[PDB]
Formats: sequence, C-alpha cells, structure tokens
Amino acid sequence: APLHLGKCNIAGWILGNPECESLSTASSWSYIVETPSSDNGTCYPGDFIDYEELREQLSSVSSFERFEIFPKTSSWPNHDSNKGVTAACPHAGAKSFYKNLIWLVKKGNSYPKLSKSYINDKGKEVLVLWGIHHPSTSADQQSLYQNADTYVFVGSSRYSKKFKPEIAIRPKVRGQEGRMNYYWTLVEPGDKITFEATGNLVVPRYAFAMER
Repeated sequence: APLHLGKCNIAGWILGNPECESLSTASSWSYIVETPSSDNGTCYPGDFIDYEELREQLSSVSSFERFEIFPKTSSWPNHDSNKGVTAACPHAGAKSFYKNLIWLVKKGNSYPKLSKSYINDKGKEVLVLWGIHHPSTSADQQSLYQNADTYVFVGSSRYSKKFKPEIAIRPKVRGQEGRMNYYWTLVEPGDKITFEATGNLVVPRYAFAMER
C-alpha cells in the first residue's frame, strides 16, 4: 500500500516542516503520494540538495523507523539548542522550525568547534539529514554564531564535504533574506558519520533507519 502524504511533499515530511505528520504509524510503503504546498516543504527558504535521488531512495521501503540520532537534551552542552525558531516557519501563531533538525546558535559570546559522531549500530541503512545556514549579513552571522569565518565538515566512509557559508542578501521569502540548504546521506551498518562546525550547522536531531 502507498504512503499518502495529505499535507506535504517528501521534503516537508522528511525534514518535519511544522504541519507535516510525524507518521509514526506507517513503517512501510510501495510508493509515496505527495501533496504540493506553498513553501514546498521547506518553510525556511533554501535548496534541497540531491532531492530527486532522495525521492527515489524513499520510494519503496520495507521498514522505516525514526530515531533520535543526537538527543536534543544531551548532545550540545556547549551550544544553545533552544533558540532555533523562525517566523519563516510559523505554527498556529508561534515561531517554529523543522521537527527533525536543530538550529544551533551561540551560547553567550561563544561558539566552540563542535564535533559529534554517530556509528550506525542499527543493522540497517541509516538516513541522516542536516542543514547549512547562510545568513544575510555579517551582523547576523555574528549574532547567531559569534565567529565571522566558519566552516562545516561532514564525513563518512562514502561521503565527505566541507561547507562554507555565503553571507548575502537574497530576495526576501517568508521574511528571510538568508537561506538554508538541506543535505542528506546514507550511512551503512557499522560506518561512522562525523559532524564538525564552527557555525552555521543545522544539526540532525531525528534520523531514519530503513530497509528497501
């Protein structure tokens, strides 16, 4: 039987756009039926990278399970994980954000280098998603992350990329002149994925274990 997304497309559903169902009932499907929406599943404007490939990966799944890859309460003792909401992502009158990612910002006037890894001990492929935030102005970069010149690195046995934020005023969309790009990779059983950043990283909170 198909998975019918009644409100969202795969982008919004997999990131956890505020209106999308956590769908903790459907653990398998033969295909996905998607619903178009104004923000295209990304309330914070930006580009979903390798998106068509992801739609194919999620097309027909035999088991599918969401798990808290990096527990919110314990993973980020040196950064602030409780301020990452935005008017771009409203929910019933309140500023909100994606369910499955955390927009980390500085704590006081500090954003130390974060380093966090996850070894896939689930015995099945794990899908991990994250975001890279690009502020509109150097002031916003400082206000959010303290550090003016930052990087994000993500590495596994099959993936390696270093990201540099571009600070620039894009056209205002849902109030935002900044942008957020979205990325994903599949981590094999036994492999380790590592995240390293001095700013601008929208960290995974929930990831997915699945079998095709």
